[PDB]
Amino acid sequence: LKNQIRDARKACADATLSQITNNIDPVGRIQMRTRRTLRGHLAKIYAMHWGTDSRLLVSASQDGKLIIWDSYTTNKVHAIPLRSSWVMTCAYAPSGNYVACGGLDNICSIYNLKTREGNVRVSRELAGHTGYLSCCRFLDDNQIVTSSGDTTCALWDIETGQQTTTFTGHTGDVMSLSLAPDTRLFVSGACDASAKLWDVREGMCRQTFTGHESDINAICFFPNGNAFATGSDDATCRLFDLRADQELMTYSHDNIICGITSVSFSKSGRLLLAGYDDFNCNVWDALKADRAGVLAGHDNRVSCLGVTDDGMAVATGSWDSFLKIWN
Amino acid sequence: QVQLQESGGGLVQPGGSLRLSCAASGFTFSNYKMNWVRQAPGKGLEWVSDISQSGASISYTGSVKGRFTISRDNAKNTLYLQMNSLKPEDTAVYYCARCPAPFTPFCFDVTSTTYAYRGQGTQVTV
Amino acid sequence: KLVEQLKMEANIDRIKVSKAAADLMAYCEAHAKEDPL
Amino acid sequence: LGYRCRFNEDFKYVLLPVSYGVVCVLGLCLNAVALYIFLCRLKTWNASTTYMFHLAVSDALYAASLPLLVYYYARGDHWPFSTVLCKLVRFLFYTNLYCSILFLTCISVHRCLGVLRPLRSLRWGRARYARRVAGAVWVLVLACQAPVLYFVTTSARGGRVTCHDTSAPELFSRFVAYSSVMLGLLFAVPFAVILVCYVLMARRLLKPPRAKRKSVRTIAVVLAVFALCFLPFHVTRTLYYSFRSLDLSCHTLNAINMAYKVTRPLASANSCLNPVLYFL
Amino acid sequence: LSAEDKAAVERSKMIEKQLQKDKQVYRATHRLLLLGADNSGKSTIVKQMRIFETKFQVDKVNFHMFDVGGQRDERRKWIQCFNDVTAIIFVVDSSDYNRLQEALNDFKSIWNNRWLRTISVILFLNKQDLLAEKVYFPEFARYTTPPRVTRAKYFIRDEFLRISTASGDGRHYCYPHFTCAVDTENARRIFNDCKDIILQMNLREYNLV
Ligand SMILES: Nc1ncnc2c1ncn2[C@@H]1O[C@H](COP(=O)(O)OP(=O)(O)OP(=O)(O)O)[C@@H](O)[C@H]1O
Repeated sequence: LKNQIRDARKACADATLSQITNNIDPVGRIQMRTRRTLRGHLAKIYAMHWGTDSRLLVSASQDGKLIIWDSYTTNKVHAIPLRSSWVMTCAYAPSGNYVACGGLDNICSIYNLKTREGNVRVSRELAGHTGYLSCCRFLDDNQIVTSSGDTTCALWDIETGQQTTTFTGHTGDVMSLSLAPDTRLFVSGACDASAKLWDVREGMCRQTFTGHESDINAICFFPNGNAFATGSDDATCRLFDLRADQELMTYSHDNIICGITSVSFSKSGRLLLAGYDDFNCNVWDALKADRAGVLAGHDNRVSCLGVTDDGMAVATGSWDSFLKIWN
Repeated sequence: QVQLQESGGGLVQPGGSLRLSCAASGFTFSNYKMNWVRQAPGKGLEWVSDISQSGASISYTGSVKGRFTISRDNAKNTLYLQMNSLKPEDTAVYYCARCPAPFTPFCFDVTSTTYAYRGQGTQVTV
Repeated sequence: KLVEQLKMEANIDRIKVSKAAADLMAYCEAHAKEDPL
Repeated sequence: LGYRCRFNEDFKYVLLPVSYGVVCVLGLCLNAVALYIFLCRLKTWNASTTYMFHLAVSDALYAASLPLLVYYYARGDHWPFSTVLCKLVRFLFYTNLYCSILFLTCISVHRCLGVLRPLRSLRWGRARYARRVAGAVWVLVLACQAPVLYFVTTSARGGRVTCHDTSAPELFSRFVAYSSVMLGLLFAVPFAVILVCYVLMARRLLKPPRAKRKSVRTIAVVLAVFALCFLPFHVTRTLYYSFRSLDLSCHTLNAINMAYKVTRPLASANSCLNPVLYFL
Repeated sequence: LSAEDKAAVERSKMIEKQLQKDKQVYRATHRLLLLGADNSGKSTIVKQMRIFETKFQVDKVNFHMFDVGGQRDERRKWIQCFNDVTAIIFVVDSSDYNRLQEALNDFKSIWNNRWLRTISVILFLNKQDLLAEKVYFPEFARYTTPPRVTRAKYFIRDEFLRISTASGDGRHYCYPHFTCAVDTENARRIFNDCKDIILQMNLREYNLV
């Protein structure tokens, strides 16, 4: 009955985004410069996350180190040795008293920073997943949503240490997830060239979006929570609307033949920042599908990319062992 | 939605010949490397053929060379496996497979137990 | 499970693409003042 | 000019100025280019990159010292500027020469340890110690070439004054002893260790590979360039100083002056080509 | 220049000193990725010289091998983690001719991957005792040695080396070794071949190549 779904999606398609936004003033050529270069990690950066306080960020590297930086002063607040050097995700708690990570160990390890006269130690270890841990995001100090390479996502209880609900209907390894601003839903993009919208309370899939052509690598919710973007291996970013249940934009240009590693939006949502495997990053007009800027400062591969909560800066880590703050 | 649909699966004597054609849809045909994936009663997932995006590089399994010549049509979005020298040890299900990434001949995960960009398959019985 | 999920997700309240595009444009126009990038 | 024999140095004013000028202009050009790459378009700072940067700095300083010398040689052995400028020019000339020699030595020793000991040399951290080694080399060369400031003076013989390269008269024994000691310390040991290091590197590379013979070809090229540029210069300089300390015929002194002054352009050409061989 | 700020810079300085101390020992150790099929017997080589982590030291040089097997059979995504390994170890069941085609295709996909094109591969044809007693591919009729067990072992090695030399030039190399079931010297093999690999990178950064 997928033909009926395609017909229903076609029936509601009456104004393309390229047509309804053809009389909108284009933004200027976005020229951003590096402000800080973070130079303390030994090997390639794999992930990064921003603190809610918009000053502190955590990062992960191939050398099995978890460094918490002070972006204003470039000073390392923490340097946490991990039991496994193979990690791919970082999570900063909204309260700021916890940090999580994970990877090929298939375990989300949680580290308590605000200890009593003691260094940072592993507070908990969540060990119910089967495939490699791809992404994790704190809901609060006691709940964390995790995705892995066993084609499943799970919501955990940190105090008890076992899963509360599991989001099992998916094909291919789930590569990224993005929490809604209301924290009641989340979208996950996997390696089956599809993305799904999940309900945290109900534990069921409500929508599926199958516009892309290859493995989806990054996913980011729109600031109002009514849309999201997906960066995939087909060298194309696309924009999907939850209400319309169809793709709206396709941020694809010729001479781009590399996959998108990271995807993030600005505070207003006008700019879509996408990291690429062609050593550099791109700035996209979200409602015009035209290039607006390039962050060409990295040397090996832009693996992670995040925009600050207040939107004052964008931090992009890279495979050259350096993080960069842009403005 | 990446959809691959095959055809040309029917019972053939130890002699004779047959042809398989997979009709690709939902993606740009000419940017990807494609292959042929074999099954059998009570064994795993095999690998028969291979062709590049341009069509200038062809590789075969050691037991299919000279008998299972292939073709592709970027205009018609089709890929073929012309079967001419059949044997009774060829009863199989044939899936038309695809490399995970464009400009990428990795096809790292083509013959996996679960593969997203693989067709449903046609049973070729003998 | 696939057919059941398809039947569950086929009965949805989908709106016109023009309305979604207009809502995205309205949000990006309203919040463009507080975006320092 | 209390000398009995008069040198027929009519060849100099034609040979030395043009050679010094062309060497200085290329040297400045490609050394500035290489410094530009190192400081702008390169963030692979190994021990090799540190040593090569210091070598380029020394070559640039040498090429910057050359213009005053070509002016002096084109002025018909006349130095009307000052008496401290001559000392500074000779001091910087010899300091940059021996700094280039010692940094080529550092490059050779590093490469030898990297090739003969590929895995055990990773145990001890030596990439950060390259800056300490380079600073110690600079300090040692400056300390060893400090007596050149004392020895080199400005003296007038006839209608022209001269920028003495060797010393003032009635002090030649002290400088010949000092120059023998300096020649020993800063050439006999560095050239020998360069030779040993590159010979051992080639040997092993030759014991099995297109890369492992191209590297030996590059080793032979750089070693031959170093030898051809520096060994005849120092040998002829030592012979010239020794024969002037002794007493011989005017023709023999003229011939050794010929040989020393024609081996000087090779010593300048070493700084000329070092950038192309070691970076391009 | 406040007291709290000065304490923050002091703590960052201590952290950076510890980071330098850790960098001293991180570069002095070598990471090895262990790959192969289920029947390859790679764990036999693991236990002889000892996600499973195996640490052993040869000539005071520390090696650390990783046998990740807690994953699914779709490895096009998590294999990018092993990008800065010194070498990839491939273990092949040379005595089970049924699966040599899949092993050859696996090595071919490893060889031509964009994220593994600069990483050298050490090859171990493990089950050689079973191959000798035991003795598909139609090239064995016309193949000539560069008894028959020597022809078979060198023919499989030549298939692997043909795939290796078909596309990999000047960035990474293949090292075929003929492993046995009760070999006690594969530590020396891994040491010597990692030594050759680091020598090749050294020659590349020394501008000699
Ligand atoms: N024993 C000598 N006999 C004749 N002329 C001499 C003698 N010694 C020095 N001179 C002359 O004195 C000048 C400079 O003396 P000095 O030895 O200090 O410089 P140099 O080493 O010979 O070479 P240059 O003069 O180019 O610097 C030379 O031009 C040389 O001709």
